[PDB]
Parts: sequence; C-alpha cells; structure tokens
Amino acid sequence: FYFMNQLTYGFLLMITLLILFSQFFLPMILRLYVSRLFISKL
Amino acid sequence: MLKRFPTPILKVYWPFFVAGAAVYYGMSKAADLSSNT
Amino acid sequence: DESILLLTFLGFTGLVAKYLAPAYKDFADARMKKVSDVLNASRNKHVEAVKD
Amino acid sequence: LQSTLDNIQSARPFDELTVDDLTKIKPEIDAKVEEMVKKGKWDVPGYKDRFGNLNVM
Amino acid sequence: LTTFSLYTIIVLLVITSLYTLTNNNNKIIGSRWLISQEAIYDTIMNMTKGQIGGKNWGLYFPMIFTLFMFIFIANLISMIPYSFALSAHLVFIISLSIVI
Amino acid sequence: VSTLIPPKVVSSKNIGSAPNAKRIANVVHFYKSLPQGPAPAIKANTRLARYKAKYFDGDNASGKPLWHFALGIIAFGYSMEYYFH
Repeated sequence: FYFMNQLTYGFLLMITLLILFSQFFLPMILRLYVSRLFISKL
Repeated sequence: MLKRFPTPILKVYWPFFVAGAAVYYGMSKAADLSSNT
Repeated sequence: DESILLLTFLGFTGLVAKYLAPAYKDFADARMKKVSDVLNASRNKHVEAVKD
Repeated sequence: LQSTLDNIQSARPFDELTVDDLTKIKPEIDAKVEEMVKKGKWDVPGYKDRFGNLNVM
Repeated sequence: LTTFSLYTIIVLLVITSLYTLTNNNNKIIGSRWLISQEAIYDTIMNMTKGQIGGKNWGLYFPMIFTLFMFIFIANLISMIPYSFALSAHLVFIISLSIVI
Repeated sequence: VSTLIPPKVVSSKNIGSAPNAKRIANVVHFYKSLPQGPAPAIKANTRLARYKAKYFDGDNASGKPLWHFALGIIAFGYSMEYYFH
C-alpha cells in the first residue's frame, strides 16, 4: 500500500540527515575537540 | 545557530545516492508489478 | 489493555529516577570536574611559565 | 610581560568561555577544524591522553 | 497525510532537540546533555578507527555515524506504549540494507 | 685577541627559542578573553528559549523535560488513540 510513501519520505529524510549531520553535528563537536586541545597544548 | 561547513557529501557519497535512486526505480517496477496483490 | 504497558512504563521510569539518574549525575559531575580541573591547571601552569 | 601577567590575573573565564570566542581569538582553530573535516583525519591525535574519550568502550 | 512521515518529522524535531537546546551558548565545558553525545561520537570514532582501519577511514565516519543514529532515535519513540511501530516496517529497513 | 662580546646579542636571539613561541601564543591568548564572566547573555527569549534556560543548562541538567516530552507523547499518541481506536 504505502510502499512509495514510506520509501520516498524515508529516502528524503535519509539524505537529509546525511547532509545535515555531516555539515553540522560532527564538526560542531570537532570544534570542541580542537579548542580543548589547542588550549591544553597552548 | 550552527556554523555550516562544506563537508564532502557530493564528491564522496555519490554511489549510495545512486543506489537510492536505483532502489526507487526498482520500487517503481515492484509497485507497478506486485502492488496489485 | 494498553494502559497496563503504560503502568509498567511509569514504574520503570520511577525505578530509573531511583537508580540511573544519580549514577549518570555522578558520572557527569566527575567528568565535569575533571575537564575543568585540567583546563584550569594547564592555564595556571603556563601562567607560571610566563612568570619564569 | 608584567602586563601579560596582569592580563592573565583578571581575565580567565575558565568556566564560561565560548568556543566562538576561541574561533574569534584564533581563526587558526576554524582553519584546522575545516581542514580536519575536508582531509578526513577524523582522529584527533594527542587529545585522548589528557582529555579521555569517556565513551562506553 | 501519513502518521509514519509525521513520525519522521518528530524524529527530525528530536534531532533539533539534541544539540541546539543542549549547547548553552557554545561553551567549552561540555554540559551534561553534551556529555552523552560526546560519548556517542567517541564510541563510534574509536570503533570505526579500528574497524576499517584505513588511511581513509574517517571519510565514511559521518555515514557510519548517521546510519546509526536513525536506528538509535526511532527505537526511542516506539518505546512509548501509546505509539505506532517506527522501524518495524521491514520493507523500509530491508530496503535501507539493499541501498547500503 | 680582543674583548669578545656575547652579553648583548639578545635583540635578535629572541625569535628562535621555545618560550618565544609560547609567549607569542599566550599574549595573543590573553587579551580577548572576557574578564569576569562578562557578556554571558543570561536573559534570552525566543518563545522556546526560557524552556532551555530553565531546564537544559548545566545547572539543572535533568532529563525530566524528556519525561514531559514523554508525557507529551502521552499527550499525543493517546490522543491519537482518541483519533484512531
């Protein structure tokens, strides 16, 4: 029945979270990594 | 909000996107061949 | 029929507030004090290096 | 360097400093973050020693 | 409208509700809501650093991140008794495995 | 053969050594640091920001709003029960 429905909105939100977490949520914590490392190393 | 970074998702993650489009085309074949059950 | 699983959920979250919440509280407090202590100590150390 | 010592004396927000203030005081932070993403060395070497990974495993 | 796509919208709202309200004004200190995400990032980081072990190991590290988190969040909403099954649509999850 | 002179060669020495690099790092590190917790922006409202400032800071940091969020799903899905079954 809703094979197209679930599949298409799942594809959209999968590629959405791909680009979203990639561009946003991994480097927003990698900034914390590099910041704490650069303060500790001076 | 959040600092947007150009993180590589087009020049790296192409074949999974290609596979997603191909599975959408396979679902076109399936829902035009086996959705009348 | 479905509110009984809700009752198990409420009792389980009560046990979570009894058991899991102070443990994660203490883990977060310990890591917080550790990172704050190291971050203060490195700064005080190279302040003393400036004095040297 | 006496003024540097007085600057370290009353300007240490070691519990309330912003990492955006760190990018503002050092754009080298932003450069290393963006290059670390773009090359793909997602390891942060020399971090785990004094700043432990505090994960499950 | 479908309740399933609405559940995916609720998932994306929780995704907003894991980092924006978490991060008090971009602080170094790493508050309690951020410690869990730190632990997740480290236990995926040190995992796939040793798993694929490549020189180019981090290049799929976001992907191995984001393929996890969907299953991590969608099995935190169906945990509610008064809920509908999110990831128990086997056509969807098996099709995801086919795509991967 | 004469009065040799290394007491005063400090003027062009002070680049290459290791405390010079640390010194030029941390004199830059100290000026833009805010003095005594200034500009923390302790008051903010965006129709959802007081929820964050009251609940999701490091002071309280309790997961009970998730409880309320779970209660919100008890507000939602049970009402969806009233919409479905």
